[PDB]
Amino acid sequence: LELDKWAS
Amino acid sequence: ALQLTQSPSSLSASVGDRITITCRASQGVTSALAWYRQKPGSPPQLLIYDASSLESGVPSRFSGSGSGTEFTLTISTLRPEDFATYYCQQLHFYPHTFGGGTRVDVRRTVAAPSVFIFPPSDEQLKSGTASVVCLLNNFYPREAKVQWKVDNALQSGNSQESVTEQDSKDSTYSLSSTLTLSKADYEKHKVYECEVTHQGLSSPVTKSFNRGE
Amino acid sequence: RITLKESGPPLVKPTQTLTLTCSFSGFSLSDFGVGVGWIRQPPGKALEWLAIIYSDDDKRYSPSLNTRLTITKDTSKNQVVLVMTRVSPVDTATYFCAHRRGPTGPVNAMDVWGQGITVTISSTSTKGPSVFPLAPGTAALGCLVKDYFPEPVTVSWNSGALTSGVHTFPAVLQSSGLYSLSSVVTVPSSSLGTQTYTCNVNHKPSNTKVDKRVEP
Repeated sequence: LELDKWAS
Repeated sequence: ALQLTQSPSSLSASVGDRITITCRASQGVTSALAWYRQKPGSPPQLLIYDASSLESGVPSRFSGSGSGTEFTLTISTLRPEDFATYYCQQLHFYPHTFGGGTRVDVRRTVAAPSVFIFPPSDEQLKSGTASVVCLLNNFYPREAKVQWKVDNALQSGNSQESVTEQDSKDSTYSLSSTLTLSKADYEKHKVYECEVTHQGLSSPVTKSFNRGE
Repeated sequence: RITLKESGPPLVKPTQTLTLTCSFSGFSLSDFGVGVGWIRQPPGKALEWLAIIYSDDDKRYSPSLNTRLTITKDTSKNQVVLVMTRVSPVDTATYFCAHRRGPTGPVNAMDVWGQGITVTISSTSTKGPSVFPLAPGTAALGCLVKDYFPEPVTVSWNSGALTSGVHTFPAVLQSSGLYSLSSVVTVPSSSLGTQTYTCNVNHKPSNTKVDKRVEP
């Protein structure tokens, strides 16, 4: 599942 | 993808009540979860962002907590404007998922529906089809089940229904179900029956009529 | 502050392409990290995420609709466009575009939403309704307003003189692509032989007006 643009 | 489960899906309460609803995620979404309130006919409105931060302008009665896979939204004291549908959304993974929503309505004593069945009209009958409708009037709670039977055969796939909004004065719901048949089929059967299952009915109610009688 | 408004066609034919536009003000697509998303809601259903596009132009679509969706942005117009191909009746819903703050923590939410534009997918043409009677100490009677397009229709009883006991239900979009709704009113049995009941139906879209007297 890919992480949101700001998850990092 | 990521499954967000909201519960309870439907909730009954009164002004001044304290309620807490939940949103469960199948995978951890850290704190990236938002809560919205949506009133009928209006777009969603942000209440809580990042799981626990009160959105500027939102009343202090609203609060959120949780992290990872568990989240809650609490309304310290229910107001009239809060009887609406609430949704949670996680923005940690793509796609951004919304929960199925929690429906908060006005609580009142249980009220069984008044049921009536209407045979199709002779005028409609020559247009080539027959619409027979069943009315469930002024009941509470909202959950109700209608089952159509023609000559005791359970009907499926040939009916549609719609429910009204909770009444502002008596807090009840009413439901309308329409069974649609071709005229030919209508003419080759006799008993038309509408069976209603509802909490306020100790046993399902059946309203029926015999075509041409 | 920030406001957004969806625009496009309210009616689309099955198979065709649905093009939606989100116009906004109070922010620009050149502010850092800012996003604009699209969310839809079928009648009486839950919200469904569709897609999102950002300032730097990356975008994401819902996995199930991604060979059918295309999101773009024109920054001199301050608009975002969503294109959905081969629509079908199940795509009938209200479409909302919303704003997502960029990093200044609170990027975790769609903070401002448009009012939404409701789009109906049907292959039918304007068509007035046929009005049928729904007939019989409390009694119920009504009118079945069937096969009309497009919404809406107005129903009153006794030219507005009768209001309490009335329940006009939400219309249902049938498999034929045409609408059907019922309006009922509950009245005293004893009134059935001395009081008259007439439902007044008006479907402006087709200039169709009908007054239907209902009896046992």
